[PDB]
Amino acid sequence: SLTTFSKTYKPFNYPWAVDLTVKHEKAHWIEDEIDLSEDVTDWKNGKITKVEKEYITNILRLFTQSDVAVGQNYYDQFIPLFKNNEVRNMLGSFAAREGIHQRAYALLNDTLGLPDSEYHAFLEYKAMTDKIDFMMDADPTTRRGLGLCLAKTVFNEGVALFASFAMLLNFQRFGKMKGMGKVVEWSIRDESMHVEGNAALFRIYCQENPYIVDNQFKKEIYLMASKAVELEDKFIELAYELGTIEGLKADEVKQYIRHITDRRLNQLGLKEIYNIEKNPLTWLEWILN
Amino acid sequence: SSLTTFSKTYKPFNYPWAVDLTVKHEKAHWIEDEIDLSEDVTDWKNGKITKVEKEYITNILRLFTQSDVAVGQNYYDQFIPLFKNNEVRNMLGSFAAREGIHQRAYALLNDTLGLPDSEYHAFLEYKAMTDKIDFMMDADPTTRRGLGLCLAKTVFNEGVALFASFAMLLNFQRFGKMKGMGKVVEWSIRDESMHVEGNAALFRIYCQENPYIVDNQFKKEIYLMASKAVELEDKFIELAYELGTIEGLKADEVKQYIRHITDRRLNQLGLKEIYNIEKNPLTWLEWILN
Ligand SMILES: [Cl-]
Repeated sequence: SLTTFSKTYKPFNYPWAVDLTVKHEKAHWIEDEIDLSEDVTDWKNGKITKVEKEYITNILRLFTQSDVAVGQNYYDQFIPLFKNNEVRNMLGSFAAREGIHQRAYALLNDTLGLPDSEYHAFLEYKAMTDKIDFMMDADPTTRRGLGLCLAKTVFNEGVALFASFAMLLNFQRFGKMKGMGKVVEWSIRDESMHVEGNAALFRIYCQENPYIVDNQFKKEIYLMASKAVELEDKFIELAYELGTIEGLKADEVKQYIRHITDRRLNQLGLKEIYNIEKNPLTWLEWILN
Repeated sequence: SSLTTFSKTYKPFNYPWAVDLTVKHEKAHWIEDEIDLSEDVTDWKNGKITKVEKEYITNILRLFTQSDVAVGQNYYDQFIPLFKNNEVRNMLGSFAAREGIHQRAYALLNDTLGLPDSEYHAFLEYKAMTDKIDFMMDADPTTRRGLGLCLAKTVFNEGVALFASFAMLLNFQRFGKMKGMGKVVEWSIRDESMHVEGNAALFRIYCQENPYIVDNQFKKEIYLMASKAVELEDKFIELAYELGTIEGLKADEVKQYIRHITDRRLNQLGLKEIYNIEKNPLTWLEWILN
């Protein structure tokens, strides 16, 4: 099973986990390899407006002040229980990659000379995130609760902060802040693989423990998806209080968040609940693949 | 606050050396698919590798693939659950992920050389002695004292254990043979050297933060770990040289090399040397490890 130490390296019980780990290691990147020189001149020489600067400043402050505990759910919920070698090394590889993201955002903060502060426009989004997480009452000690923890991680990595990612990518859409866009783009490429792995693990985990997939179990996951959309909606509401974004309207970001939330439910093996046919931000589709 | 408490903010760092070492460790990232093994295949088929040299490599690789099947076990089950400090945890998690690349690299060597699987190899007594010692060791990370000893033990596992087989595998590229395999071993040791540096630094910091665990009996248990590590490599060397001789490599200098780096690891843990081998006996191996 997923929860037992491997007897030998081969044959693989979960070959897809090896293949995805190999693909994830090939996408390895480090924060120091990204050219930020043009972002600095973009920032100093008035190419970034005063309102665009507050958006970037407040989003990066939200990034550096949230999810400070890198890989917490990998190290404390999934890795202790999934002892199978190929699955454990997948999860360990995902968790290590999250550390690169945290260093990348810290290097963006410092390269742009952003001042330290505890306050930003999105404190209500962070507090709403912590409240939602407290009410989920994530219990990995039961087979049923571990399944729900896996589904929750798919929304954390595949929906949470994606509204902020679209806003940061709005700059590289027009040739501005391209180094920051590369950080976000490669972060999204990582999270897409993490979502793919955690969702596949979720589907396999439900087959191996079929008595956890009850009528309320599925309903609780649909609630998770709708709570993630409600959370991203709150981010969008707070973000547009700062001013407008060139070529990007609040209503279409909310539709894009609903579109990718339906993708995550499909990846978990559940049905769509918003039925947004096309992603309204087609300039992003290359980065979302 | 301490090594065992979650960080409140990312910066300032409580343990900046751990971030710096993680950054340096991630810059050394490599994947098994990037090493060229084509010339190792021709070396193997076209008689450049003698019958005795094939038995050395075949048996060592079988020992590698059949042991440490659970990658990062001590990281994931002993240290990461307890070291909650962000920068230290991400360091250990980064080390643990890198061990998965080593396992895939050695499996790729096996498959590229078309080596047959069987369960028997020449070092079964060495592996059994290793597993017996660890099983009758009581690795106990749940106590303040035992966690320090767990850290010292990992430093000998990663910095001493199997280094005799590493010298034998690296002896081939010295003569222009099995160079792709040589890269695998060399890049694996470059990783392990960083893991040893981090785990040893963590051990020293952990002893400062829990100073009352450092008694006479505590150090004696660590010095025994060192002497048992040398005894294990000694059994490996005795078993390996029963297969024949190695061109340019004598058993006694391999035994001196193991005693030399065992003293290096004790110094890295902050303890005193017990073998006093002044110079590295294998100057060609220190050079390729830079
Ligand atoms: Cl249960």
